[PDB]
Amino acid sequence: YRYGMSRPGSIADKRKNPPWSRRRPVVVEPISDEDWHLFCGDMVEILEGKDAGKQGKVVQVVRQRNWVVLEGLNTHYRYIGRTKDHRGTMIASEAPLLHHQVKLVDPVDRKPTEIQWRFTEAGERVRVSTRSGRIIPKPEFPRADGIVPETWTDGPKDTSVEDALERTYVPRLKTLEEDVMEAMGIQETRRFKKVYWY
Amino acid sequence: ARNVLYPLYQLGGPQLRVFRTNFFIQLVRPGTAQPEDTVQFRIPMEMTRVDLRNYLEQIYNVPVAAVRTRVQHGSNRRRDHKNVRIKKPDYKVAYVQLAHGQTFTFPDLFPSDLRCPGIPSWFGL
Amino acid sequence: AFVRLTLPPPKVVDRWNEKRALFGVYDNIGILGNFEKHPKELIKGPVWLRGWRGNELQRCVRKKKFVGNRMFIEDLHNLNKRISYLYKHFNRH
Amino acid sequence: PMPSPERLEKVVDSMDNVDKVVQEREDALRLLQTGQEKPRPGAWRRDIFGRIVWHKFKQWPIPWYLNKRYNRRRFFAMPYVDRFIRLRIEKHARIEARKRSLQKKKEKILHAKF
Amino acid sequence: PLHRYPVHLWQKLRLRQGICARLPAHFLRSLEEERTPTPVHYKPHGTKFKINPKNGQRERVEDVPIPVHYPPESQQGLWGGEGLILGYRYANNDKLSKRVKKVWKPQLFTRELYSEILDKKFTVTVTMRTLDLIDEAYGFDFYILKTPKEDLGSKFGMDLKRGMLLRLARQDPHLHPENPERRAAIYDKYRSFVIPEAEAEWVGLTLEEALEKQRLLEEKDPVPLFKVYVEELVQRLQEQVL
RNA sequence: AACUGUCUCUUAUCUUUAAUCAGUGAAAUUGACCUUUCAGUGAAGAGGCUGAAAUAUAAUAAUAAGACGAGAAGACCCUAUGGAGCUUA
RNA sequence: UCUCCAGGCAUACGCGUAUAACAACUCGGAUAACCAUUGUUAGUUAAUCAGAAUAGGCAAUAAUCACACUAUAAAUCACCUAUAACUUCUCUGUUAACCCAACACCGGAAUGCCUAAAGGAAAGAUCCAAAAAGAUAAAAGGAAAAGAA
RNA sequence: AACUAAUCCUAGCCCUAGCCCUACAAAUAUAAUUAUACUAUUAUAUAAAUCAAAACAUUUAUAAAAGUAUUGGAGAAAGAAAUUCGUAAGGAGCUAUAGAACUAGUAAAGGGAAAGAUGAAAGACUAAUUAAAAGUAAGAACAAGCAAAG
Repeated sequence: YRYGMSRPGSIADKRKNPPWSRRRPVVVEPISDEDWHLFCGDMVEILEGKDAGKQGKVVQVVRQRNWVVLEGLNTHYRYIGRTKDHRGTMIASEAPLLHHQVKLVDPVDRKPTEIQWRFTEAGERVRVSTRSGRIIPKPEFPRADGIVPETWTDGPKDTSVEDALERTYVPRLKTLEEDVMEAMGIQETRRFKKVYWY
Repeated sequence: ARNVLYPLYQLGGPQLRVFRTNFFIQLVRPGTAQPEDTVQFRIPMEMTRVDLRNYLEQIYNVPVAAVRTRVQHGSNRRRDHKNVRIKKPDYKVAYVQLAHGQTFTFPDLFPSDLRCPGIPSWFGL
Repeated sequence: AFVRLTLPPPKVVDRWNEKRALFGVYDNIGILGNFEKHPKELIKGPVWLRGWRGNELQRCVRKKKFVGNRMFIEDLHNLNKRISYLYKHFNRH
Repeated sequence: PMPSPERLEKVVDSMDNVDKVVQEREDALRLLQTGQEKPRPGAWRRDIFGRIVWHKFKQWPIPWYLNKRYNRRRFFAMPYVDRFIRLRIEKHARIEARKRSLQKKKEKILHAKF
Repeated sequence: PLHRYPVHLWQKLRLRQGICARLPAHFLRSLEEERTPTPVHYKPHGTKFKINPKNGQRERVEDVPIPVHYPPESQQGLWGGEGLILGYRYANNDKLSKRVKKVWKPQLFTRELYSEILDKKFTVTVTMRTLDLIDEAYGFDFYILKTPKEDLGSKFGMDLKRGMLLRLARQDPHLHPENPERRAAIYDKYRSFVIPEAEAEWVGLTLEEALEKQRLLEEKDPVPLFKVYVEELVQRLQEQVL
């Protein structure tokens, strides 16, 4: 299965990789989790490509193909809304960039500085530039659903914030089933006879 | 509760109590013509009609007068690209008649210029 | 038959790599080493044919002796049957 | 279409999270009082194929010795299974050999691609 | 591939690993040691030299043991090394005669023997050779104890040896009940075979029995983690008090 | 023996088939063939050789009497100081 | 609506969604139309239909409208005495033009009812060839009716 | 520039080296996969023959000494020793009729297949490439004849 820009399992992916397809597999150089340094929202400079030398923010990363996608960069032109009545409207369509085709940007100085992974006091891994050493903080990305947690307003069937955070568990030598009995006063005096497990 | 082990009963043994229920049921609009008080339900195949009667009476506080249940065979004719038969999951349809004179009705869910052709309109020339 | 419609990519091979460059080195170990180590001792490969050569039957028979106890039961039975055919061909024809 | 299908997934996640929390509390108390890591009695037993599999004990109204059917159930491996055991070991070795062959072919294309 | 160890070493590895290693050292030594049974039907070559064919010169010799079959009934009886010889015979003891399929049967019997140690008379399958050995052994009890397993050639006899050895080892009053004075004489008479109780238990035990016995010895009920934490908590608190 | 279209002795109608339109669509077969007649030659023997003769191209439609038709290890019978197998007292 | 045909309906067995509606008109039907094909969704409702305690004691006489009547071919747990238990309606099957015959096969396929009120269509069109096949008819004759040897 | 077709490179394999090894629920041996009693519960003989002896009968293998002596319907063949001696990932392999049967043990014992191909990107409308097999079309035939030769 060849990974493509289309999300795996999508209709385009199914056409891209039909069940009978046995194309010559494309080999992607394995990159370790520690080795990988590109994440969505990271400002990076394109080493080579259509928009080489233009710094952009990552929006999608297909780690399987070592592909980093920059919105509005490495862009070719395609037609949206092509129909019988109308020819269609040209729009910007991005193309994937391989990991070696981009480099991270030092915030203070905008350059494609090579980086080395190192931990911090908190222990969180942070990329450090090999030259002009500096901490590149993890970029902030909005939630996929578009919901800002604080701005969210409770809808029907949604517990209020305080209710979820309230702690009522009291450590005791009783299970949920036993505790439920005490609260609701379930009492059973009948007893199963001896059972030979085997 | 489904896909769980129930205690074996012996003479004088404790009454069987299910404190947490894994049975999940779906109310379905009648495919066939049924009395209005009658309500159809799609229920797990391991559930008994008594369990449904207890389930509705206790969890949902619904009075039940009569219950009729049928098992619909899932078609296995369908085959995949490999010619392997695909079996539709079998489901149990339960016809429940309400008591206390209650009646049920399924709610209505989901209520260039022609004179100058071949020259793009962009051209002013 | 039909032939490729595309040309293969060009390939370049280095003839002075260490393996090719140092091929044959120490082949005179015996004469230059006082014959303490025979060049046959420098052979690395299947155990039953290190420093030894023979016909197919001899090679198969020697292979059975060297690794017969460490061979699979199925392989040993197959080897026994194969040896029978080899023995008859060479020793009767 | 079902409106807001994510709602069902969220509930299932909430329901699933509840069960593990309840199970965790039950598991902790069970271990303390009895030391058993499994709610149901069980043991490792050998089937007729020579494999070792966890056998969950069943409660019966009668004991095993007076349960002829339970005695009829086979928990013993026949003598001929020794050949199968050797085949299983050989099969595992063959799998590793095939695995190396699989890696080798992948390595070829890495050189070709790069 | 090729196995690093030959198939015969697989048995050795199994004995050297697992519950087999945990088996008692005394029992392991008894299993590991092998003693040849006394020859009865074949004799080793009296002379150590003979004429080599190819060179026509005197050479060292080798011995070919005759095949003798000991049926399991011997393991349930007390045979004095006698056994069934299965093979071919030349009629009239001349090679020129016909070859006849022959099964050679030693004369087998069932007889009763009195055991002083067990204070009981046991009716068992026996051969005439065993009876002479019993007389030579100065008593039936002596023969069972004195004779080794291979020469004894009897699982029941070894089992009898196990019981006799344990009886001697423990000085159990079961010997000659109601006659303590007589009991001491038997123990004194067979004092030579007194051994540790642990060793006597494992004498003559089969491999399957030994493995199960060792498993039963080492099987222990699961520890309630409440108790384990109680012991751990007390130890830490006791250490803290120090 | 009679009886009747079995026949003397055949005829007519109906149905099936037949012929035309449209749709769908095999099998045995197949060295390549620009695939004639007469006499000769030959192994009983010639569309293809020798010598005569005939001959716009392409198509289309009909029949199985004879060559005591062509043929096979089909059919039938018998033989062996032939083999081999079998039974034994 | 007309012309014409005359084994129909249940259960058993088997099959297992081939059922029905909708949407398709490519493939499958031994060609189409039309679907039995393709896709989607639905379906078969059961206290009544169907499937899923013990120990002793003690039993002569067929049926045939069972009476007469005979016969040979020889054909009938119960109930008593004790012991034991002590208030129940769930589960499962239910569709179909269906199955076994490589097939939408021509035949194979248990039982009950009944014989049309049930169930059906021989005509892809045109022509009216010959020949061939089946059926009907024969002037006069009658092997060139059913009787004898 | 034509239809039918054709094109491709990896799916993987193969041999040695190295290495032994000691790693969901639910239902089930009852009738396996049937949620609880029935009914006690269970494998394995010389390995043979085929085959060789041109049939067939005893018989027929499966470090040096040495294929020697011995053994053998002395024939097909079989075959020691004494006594010396012995430290410790690769392929002048295959690349979809090849290489494992394999993309796969998938589609009564048991038997056992067929096939795939764009590009960096399809969130660039899915790629091209080929007077390239036979088969056909573009463009039927013209007295005379192993179809050709001069």
